[PDB]
Amino acid sequence: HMNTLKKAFEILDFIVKNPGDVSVSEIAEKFNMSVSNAYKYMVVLEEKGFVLRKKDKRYVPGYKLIEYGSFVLRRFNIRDIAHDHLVDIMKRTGETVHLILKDGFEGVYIDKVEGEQSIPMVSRLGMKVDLYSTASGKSILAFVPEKELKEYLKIVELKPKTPNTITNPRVLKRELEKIRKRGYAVDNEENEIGIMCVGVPIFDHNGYPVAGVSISGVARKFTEEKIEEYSDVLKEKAEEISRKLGY
Amino acid sequence: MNTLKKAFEILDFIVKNPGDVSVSEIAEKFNMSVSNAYKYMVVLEEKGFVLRKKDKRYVPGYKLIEYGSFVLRRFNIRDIAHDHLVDIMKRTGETVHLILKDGFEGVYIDKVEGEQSIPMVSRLGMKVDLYSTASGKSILAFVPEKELKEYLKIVELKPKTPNTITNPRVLKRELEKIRKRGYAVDNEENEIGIMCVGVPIFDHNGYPVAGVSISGVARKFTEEKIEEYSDVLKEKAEEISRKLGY
Amino acid sequence: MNTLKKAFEILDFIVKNPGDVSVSEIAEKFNMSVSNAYKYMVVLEEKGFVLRKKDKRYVPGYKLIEYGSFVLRRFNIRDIAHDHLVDIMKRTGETVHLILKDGFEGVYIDKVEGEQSIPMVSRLGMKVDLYSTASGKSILAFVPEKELKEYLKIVELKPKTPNTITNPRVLKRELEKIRKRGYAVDNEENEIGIMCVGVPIFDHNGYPVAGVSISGVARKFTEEKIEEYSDVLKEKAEEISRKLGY
Amino acid sequence: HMNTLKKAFEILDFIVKNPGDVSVSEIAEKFNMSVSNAYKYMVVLEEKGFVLRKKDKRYVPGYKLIEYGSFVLRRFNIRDIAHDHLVDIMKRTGETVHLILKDGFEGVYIDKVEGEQSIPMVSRLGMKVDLYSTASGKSILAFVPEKELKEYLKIVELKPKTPNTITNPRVLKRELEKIRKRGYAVDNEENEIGIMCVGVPIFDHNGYPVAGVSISGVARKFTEEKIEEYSDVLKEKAEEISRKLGY
Ligand SMILES: [Zn+2]
Ligand SMILES: [Zn+2]
Ligand SMILES: [Zn+2]
Ligand SMILES: [Zn+2]
Repeated sequence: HMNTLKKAFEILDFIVKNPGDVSVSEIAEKFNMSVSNAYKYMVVLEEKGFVLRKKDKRYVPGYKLIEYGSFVLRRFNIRDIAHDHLVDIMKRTGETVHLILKDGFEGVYIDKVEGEQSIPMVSRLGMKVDLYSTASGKSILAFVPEKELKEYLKIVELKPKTPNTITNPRVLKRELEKIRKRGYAVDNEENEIGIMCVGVPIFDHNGYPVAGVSISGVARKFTEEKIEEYSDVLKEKAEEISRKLGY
Repeated sequence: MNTLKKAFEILDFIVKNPGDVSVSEIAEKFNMSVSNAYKYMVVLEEKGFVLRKKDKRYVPGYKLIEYGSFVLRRFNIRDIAHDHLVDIMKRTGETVHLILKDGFEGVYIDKVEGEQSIPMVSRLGMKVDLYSTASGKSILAFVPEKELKEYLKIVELKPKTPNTITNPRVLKRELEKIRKRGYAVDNEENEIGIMCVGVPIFDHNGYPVAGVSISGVARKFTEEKIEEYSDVLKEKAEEISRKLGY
Repeated sequence: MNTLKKAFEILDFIVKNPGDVSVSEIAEKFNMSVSNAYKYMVVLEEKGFVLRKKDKRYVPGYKLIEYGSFVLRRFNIRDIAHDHLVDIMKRTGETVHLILKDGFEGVYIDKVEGEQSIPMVSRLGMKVDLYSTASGKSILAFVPEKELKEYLKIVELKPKTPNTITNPRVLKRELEKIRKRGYAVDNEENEIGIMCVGVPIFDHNGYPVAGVSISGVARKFTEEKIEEYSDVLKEKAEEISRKLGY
Repeated sequence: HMNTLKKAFEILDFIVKNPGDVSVSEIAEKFNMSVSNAYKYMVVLEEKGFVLRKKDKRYVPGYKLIEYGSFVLRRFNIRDIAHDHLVDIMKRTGETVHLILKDGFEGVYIDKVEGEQSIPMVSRLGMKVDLYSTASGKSILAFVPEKELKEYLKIVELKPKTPNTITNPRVLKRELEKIRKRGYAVDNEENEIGIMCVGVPIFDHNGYPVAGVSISGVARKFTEEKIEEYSDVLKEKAEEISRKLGY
């Protein structure tokens, strides 16, 4: 029965993703329960700061979650070591910049600087990224010790998200080497259609690929020269950041 | 049924713990069987609020960032502060503004003016010079050392009025004064004939995300009105900032 | 106790009457004794909602202007429309914006984006090019003849995108199309990779005070999605405009 | 008893001048009456559009009053005949512009174009103006047939609003003539301290002073040359507008 816990986290997950607000009455009707017991969950969520109650007694998300996110981001020294180089990359390219943290066979958005114009990409901090269909991703898969690598191609599926999503490990391997060659990667609409990217890795103590920095924007912009320009500023900050990581 | 308590309580410990913790350690610390703690832990890991490392110890999960940013992105200080603003207008009768910080500029996110107050040209979604205003200067006074140093290194301090501070060094002094004063005053620095008293609104990290202020005809702003005015501002400003997690 | 009815009813007649009226005429028309009508009239004149001319005939009072402007000045279309906006987002899952007209520019007064929608750089209190957007073009389509002629005579139609209309004559055509179409569509005219469908919000005088729109990745905007999308917009737009007295 | 009418107009006057909103409960407590009878007034006010009821059942002013004001303003042809010249005067001076309608021994603000900066003046449409302590006012009192004039000085008090508010009819008369001379007036902080103005009249069919147009701003700006400049653009539009009034 103790999995009441589940119910709690379902109600909360709902208020966070809910556009606007919600009344005690509405949550009850939502999760088959009396207004009385809804108050059981809502009063604790409110007291803990996960939710804010309006003068009209309707509910809105609180600040707690915001504080929690910062605490977790606060655990990645790289974030503070890079943030400004990212803001600079955005001011010198005008393009959105991403920084993905390497976590196993997945990546996580740990920082993002929006560009001058909105781009048809759905990314946000905390979100996860496929290390194969993305530039900063392959850029990372192009330096993981061969051993670890070999296993990735062995485990991770390659469900093609777009007609350009590489689904063959022999091509992906060669692809990765090309990246080792140039020293960066390119996402020719392999992750999201309409969007292309350029990425470079970030090494740590023992030169392991612990991060990925990339420039993202609409396909139109990424020309041969543009690419050369982006990967240029990218590698420049990469090297500087990597240094801080004791490399 | 208030296990909801231990749940968020265990979640709070993990998020605020720099290192990690094992299920048994959570059990010992929060006084419960290893089987019950595995329950809180099985669900928190389930919803992604927690991550279990190879060595089995737990650390906070990525979902907290996902939720954090998603919430911050749609948080509305205006919907939260408005009534306080209206209130500020009931105890002073002078128009009131709320300014949001947008880098090195401020945005007017709300304004409560009374029938008796001065009609102002300022309107929602209008830029605010951070250096020539009380709310803006209040925001500057608390900005992080490095950022303020930067502000002064890039922003042009135009002479819009005879009183406008135009010397970065003279301004930094003003801020250090405001910083210690607790509030700022616009002595016809933004506009001629108009004065303002402004305080900052802090977020949970203590960052000056915005400022509230009172604007009126210069004359009305006497040493005693200002002290009177400011006090009202902070009072309502603490409430707002507290609701932001401060 | 519903004499409150005849009162505003008599007030309504006077305000909407181009000429004047005497107490006896109000009595005859609204079926009452000359003494009772003098009562409604004594109070309306009292509160200044009515003025008695030298020839004794009555005409509307200056207070109606005083109240009118005081109310207009603080009317908040955003507080009025917001929930509708949230609603627009529940039936389309695509971010939604509300744009206020500020002369020849538009101001973003609100935006409801969903977890599934495209993260947009646009934010409250940000300028909107009226010629390169769906909400903005919707506002143009209904602007008063003389004003639009003027708009085209002073505004620079920059080529921000390959699709942006830059020919005043070509634009006026688009508007006449939108005017008759009932809504507007931003075919990657504002930004590349993004499309929008937008309708106007009218005030009581039929003036396009603002516009609501749906924004999403260009691809998603198919002939059927657009028709689907627009319909939702007007539905919610009529409600808003109706609450503005339209 | 029928003066329930009074109560109605007191409640309404209150919601209009009330910052924020009000609940049925609050109005009742405000005007000593049961929530039940408050609904009597609030339901009609709502049905007539004078008030708007929120989802939270709290009340906010409606659009009706806005519509009513326009209808009354709609009765002064001069308004539409001048409005643009006013917008032009503001764009060519950067100063706030006013247009007061002559109504007996008082004036009424019938149009106003705000300037680039907020000025310490409290003016709004519909408001009334003393025809003696204001520029557009004296500018009008400088052309009213002497007969009518003589009576004004005879009736209207001159309660000095500021150390510069003329309280002597002999000085006011001479003052007025100076105005007839120059062809315009000047408010050296005679109406409001901190504020100075420059005004010119607007004549009708039989050349009667039916209106007043003026430029308003902080005292600092009104220099000998500035004044000359303002009264220049002022008289220019005046003449043009007056023409339309069949003059
Ligand atoms: Zn990428
Ligand atoms: Zn200020
Ligand atoms: Zn658009
Ligand atoms: Zn004046």
